[PDB]
Amino acid sequence: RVASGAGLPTSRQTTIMVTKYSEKSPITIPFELSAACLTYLRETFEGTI
Amino acid sequence: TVSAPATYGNFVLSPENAVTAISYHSILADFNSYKAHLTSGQPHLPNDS
Repeated sequence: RVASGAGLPTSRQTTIMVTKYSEKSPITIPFELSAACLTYLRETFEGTI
Repeated sequence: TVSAPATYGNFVLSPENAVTAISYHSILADFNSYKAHLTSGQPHLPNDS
């Protein structure tokens, strides 16, 4: 604020309080695995080379 | 009383057989013996796979 001449009006604003709300925006992405991939990953046959 | 084999024999793919199975969809058993005879110039293998 600027202190002014006694005849000019003015205001008493020292502070004001303002609230901001968070804006939500989720993201997503898929990835896919085949049943054969899961079989060979999980069920490790002793088997061969 | 006759003498009989006590267990099943084991047939194993060599790593060259892995490469050629993946690439050419085919196997040549005893790949390395064919290889060594072919480079040495010798026409007869001692036995089969």
